[PDB]
Amino acid sequence: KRQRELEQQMEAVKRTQQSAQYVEAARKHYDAAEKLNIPDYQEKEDAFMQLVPPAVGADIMRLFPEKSAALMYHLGANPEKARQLLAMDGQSALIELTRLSERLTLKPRGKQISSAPPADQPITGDVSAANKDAIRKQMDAAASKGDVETYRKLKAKLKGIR
Amino acid sequence: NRLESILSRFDADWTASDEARREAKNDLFFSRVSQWDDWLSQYTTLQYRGQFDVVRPVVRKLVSEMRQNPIDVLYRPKDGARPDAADVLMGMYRTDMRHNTAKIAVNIAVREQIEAGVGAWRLVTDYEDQSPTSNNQVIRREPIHSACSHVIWDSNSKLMDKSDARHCTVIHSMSQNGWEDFAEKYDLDADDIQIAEFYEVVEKKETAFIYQDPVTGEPVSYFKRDIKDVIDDLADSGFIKIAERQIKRRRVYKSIITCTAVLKDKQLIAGEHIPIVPVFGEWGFVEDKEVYEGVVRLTKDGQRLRNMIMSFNADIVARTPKKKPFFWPEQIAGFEHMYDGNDDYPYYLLNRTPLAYYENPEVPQANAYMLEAATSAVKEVATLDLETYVFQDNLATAMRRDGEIYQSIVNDIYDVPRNVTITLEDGSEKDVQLMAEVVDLATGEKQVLNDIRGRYECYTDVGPSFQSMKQQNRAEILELLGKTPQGTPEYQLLLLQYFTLLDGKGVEMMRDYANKQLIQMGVKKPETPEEQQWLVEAQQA
Amino acid sequence: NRLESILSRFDADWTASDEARREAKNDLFFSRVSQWDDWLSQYTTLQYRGQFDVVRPVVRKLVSEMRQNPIDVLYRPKDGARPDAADVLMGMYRTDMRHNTAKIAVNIAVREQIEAGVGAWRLVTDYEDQSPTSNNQVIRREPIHSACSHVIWDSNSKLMDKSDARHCTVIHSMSQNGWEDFAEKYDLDADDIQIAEFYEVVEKKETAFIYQDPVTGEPVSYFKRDIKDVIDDLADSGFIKIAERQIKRRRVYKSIITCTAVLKDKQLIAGEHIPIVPVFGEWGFVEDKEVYEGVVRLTKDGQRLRNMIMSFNADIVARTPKKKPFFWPEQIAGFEHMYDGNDDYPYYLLNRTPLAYYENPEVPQANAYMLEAATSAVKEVATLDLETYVFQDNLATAMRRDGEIYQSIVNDIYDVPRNVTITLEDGSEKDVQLMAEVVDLATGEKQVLNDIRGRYECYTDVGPSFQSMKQQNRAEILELLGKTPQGTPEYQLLLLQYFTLLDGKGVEMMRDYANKQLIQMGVKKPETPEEQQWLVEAQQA
Repeated sequence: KRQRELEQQMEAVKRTQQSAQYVEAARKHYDAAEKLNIPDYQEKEDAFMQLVPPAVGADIMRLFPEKSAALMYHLGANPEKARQLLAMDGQSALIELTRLSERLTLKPRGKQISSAPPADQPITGDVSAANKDAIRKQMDAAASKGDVETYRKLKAKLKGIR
Repeated sequence: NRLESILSRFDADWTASDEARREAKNDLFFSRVSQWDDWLSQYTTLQYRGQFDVVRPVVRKLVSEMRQNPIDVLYRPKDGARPDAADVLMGMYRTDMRHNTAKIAVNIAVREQIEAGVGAWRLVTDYEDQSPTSNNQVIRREPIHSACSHVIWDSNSKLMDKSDARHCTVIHSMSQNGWEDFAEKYDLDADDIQIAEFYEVVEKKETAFIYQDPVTGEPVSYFKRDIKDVIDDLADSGFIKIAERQIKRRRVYKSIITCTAVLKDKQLIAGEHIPIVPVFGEWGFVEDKEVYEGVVRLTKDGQRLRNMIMSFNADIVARTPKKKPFFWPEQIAGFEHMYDGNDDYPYYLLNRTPLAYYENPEVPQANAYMLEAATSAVKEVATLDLETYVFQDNLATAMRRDGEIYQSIVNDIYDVPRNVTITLEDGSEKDVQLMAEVVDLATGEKQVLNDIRGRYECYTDVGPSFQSMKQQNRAEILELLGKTPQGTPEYQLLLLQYFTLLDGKGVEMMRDYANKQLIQMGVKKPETPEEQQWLVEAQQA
Repeated sequence: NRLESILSRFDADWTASDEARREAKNDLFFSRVSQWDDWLSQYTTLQYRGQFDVVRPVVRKLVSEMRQNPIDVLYRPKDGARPDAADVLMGMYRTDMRHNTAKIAVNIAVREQIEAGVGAWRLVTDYEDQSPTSNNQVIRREPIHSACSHVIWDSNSKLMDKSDARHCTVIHSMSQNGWEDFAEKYDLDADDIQIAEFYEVVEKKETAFIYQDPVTGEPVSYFKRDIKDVIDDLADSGFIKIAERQIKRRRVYKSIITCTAVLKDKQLIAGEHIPIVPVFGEWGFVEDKEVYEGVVRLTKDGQRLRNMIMSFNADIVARTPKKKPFFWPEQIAGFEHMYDGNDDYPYYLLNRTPLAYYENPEVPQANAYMLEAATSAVKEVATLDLETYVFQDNLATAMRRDGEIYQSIVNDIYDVPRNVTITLEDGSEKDVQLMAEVVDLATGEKQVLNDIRGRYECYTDVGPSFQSMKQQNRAEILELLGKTPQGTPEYQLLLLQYFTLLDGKGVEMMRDYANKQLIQMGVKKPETPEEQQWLVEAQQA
């Protein structure tokens, strides 16, 4: 809803360049927040810009729009460290803010190939001894029907396998 | 050289399966031709022979049992593909199940499974909308009568689906015209009648020698030659060797072979998996032999007992009740015209020289006992569960395997933009066009429609049928209304749902009114604009 | 030197388990080939060989009873592990149970358990989503058909789970060409065919010489050489010796040997436990030997008795009812065309020199009580409890060991960040990354989310099924509504709970409306932003 009211504010202003750049920076802010989808942050950023001068928040928008969400979450969630960063000078405050934004890191896609692939091998049987017994039983069946030629060929096949 | 290797493999599988083969031939001859075998024919003495079977009612009630519990196959969306493509694939699967030939194949195969154990229909594909312009193909299933006689599975495979098999043969004893048309619908008609279709799966197995680097490790060293091509690259890389994943590529091939002469077709392009899918009874290995069982042998022994006792009783009946006497030829030397049976004389005349008779056979009166002894055998050795679980769960396995084979065929076929009708759940048919993308709205970037082109897992969920679940829901909500105070909105909401769950042609207008109202107080979401206008005109009131 | 040691151990185990193997295979041959043992065909007088068994209905009832008793395996998060990782691990176990291969393996194991006593299926893992880019793998379970002879457990082990067993072999057969191709797939070929897959569990047994200081005791002097290295330190430490905690490191190893020739594979690593998990019937030790039972021994005796008495019946019936006379050849010296059976004359002739006949065997009618007594015994001694408690509790122990090996192997494989779908309770599928290294925004730590790798112990709770719990909850709550005054908020709360607890596609509209309502007055917490908006919109109203 806060994004919607800021959209209403941009439309009211449009109906200035600094406010524009600030509001697209805030739109990338909201895109990053929606990627995060942290609900308690929604109060965190606005309480932050209540605590800090609007110029500081605007510079945070400009220098890094999407990293702004993370840093304002850190500072609102920890208002004490936000107060100490406010007290200490602005340029080194930007240094600390950039260091904290880099502290969270991003896109760590080093390697995802494998981890000790074990001996994942299957097993197989062709039932050859069962095939010997099978030849024996076709021999038995051919004996019954008097199929002499098949009987003798089966006998030869049986005697050939050891 | 290929012919003799194929023949050797076929002969090996033939010998390996020959026991179950002869046994199933015996079973089918029992259950389809005559209940009496030669074994009893030599070991018997009665003369007037009659078989009054009672197995066929049993198999009818069984097949009814398999009919009353429909089995549905689902498609797991894998590779992160959208669930809707899987939904569409299930739609094609259902619209291919609703076709008449689908029931024909299913019923024939299941009936043969109940009697023999294996019915094993085969998938087929063909051209539709016969015209040179199009090349779209559909996928059907062809049942195999006496499949145990004309389906030869690979002996090495040890699977329910026999999908472990790399090959399988299908013999075809063809007449002269049979050979002619059988060949011509596929190949040349020159004749060398036992013809066969040796199906076969080729596969490509390698090592692929995956490598890793400071950057993410792309596939390196796909083959053995590749290592000899990267001798410096294997050593200079940040990571030398991590894994040796044996990726495999497999392809099925169909060959038309003949017993005497050379094969008529070498290999043929047809899908990815074997169109043949088997169905099994309670099947396993017992000292390493393929054994599958049905309901023919046990009920068969019972039937043999019952038929032999009834034929024995009939042999008892098949005789004249009149007594046959014993006397000398000189004892009736004067009286031969009387003892003929064609006349009735007052008194029996005998010369000077009180006689014996021939003892006609009599019922033991014990035959009753054994009669139902048999009866009981045949009518509850088979059954009694609510279903013979092994039969339908083997059927479910066959369904799912048919699912993967059908999915593979569809993936191998459906690329060209096509329009197909989807049979949704509740049998709601619907026409869904497959692809040709149509320019995107958000980006104008093709975005091929549906694109069932992918890789999904097929899985069945046997249980409550749609009709069964809807009837249960109707009964449940009826009980709810029976135990619900009136006036509360829940009462009327359940009323409307109940009218929604009813039948068609009868209560269609009340159901439509219920749907309209359900949408109008907002419980039911609108799917078509008329319902949206109804919602807005209701809410403004 | 290794091969003959392996062979000696295998032969010792084979000799130890020979009696169990032969009795189990005898029971299978009875149940699966012919119920008539060789002694029966020896000790018999019959001519009709019919097989009227009743074992199959009883086996069907038992297997149905086990099927209707689902078993879940749970993983205790040990060493202070998060409950979420354990929950995901049960989701993994669920999503590997519902696969058709696992269920089929379970069915085969249990049916051959109720038959012989042992099913002892086989785990397996393999590369999944075949591509050299990745190396991710899944784990499957395949059954061991006739495992009583193809699986040889360690003789020295004395567990139900055989975790004491450090070795077990798998028996296969090869043809010649089968031998060369099996070698080619794995190893080199030495021409000769029975194979053995002798597995190994080796362990490092040490004492670690745990040493303490004024500070908390860290592990010091892990080895005996270490003590020799700290001879000055042990006299320098505040405490010289307190305990000898025997820390151990064990690994399962895989080897392929053959009977005559040398082993094919020396050493291979796959997991840390033996994947083979066995199932047993009434198992125990009878005078210091492993014994496992089934429902086939006494029932086999009774079935043999029934079959032989019914064969008596059939053989008694199986002859001509006509009576065979005995007489001198001269008694009918002229009249031979009378006594043929080919014609029926009004009377029959006898010369000067009232005749004898052949005694026909007759049914005692005393057979009855034998038949029905044997029938009742074979139906009753087998089953009837609500379940054969030994069988399902043994199955529960088997599930526990199977899940143990599952946790071991999954810990052994799933170290790579992978994306796996979770089958939660009620089969709810959902796809989640393995660790999901995404960094905290409130803390800033990497905090891989699940990181399933750890050490969890298995514990199974057989009992109220989730569908069973749902149905009984529905019954209870509908009774409550029947005995509850209306109007009270608890009445409507129970109503909404019931509609939520109902089935899916049937009543999804009432269930969704009920969840909406329950979130709106705040009984249940909102879960998706529409629910929170609904709750706040109701609250402001």
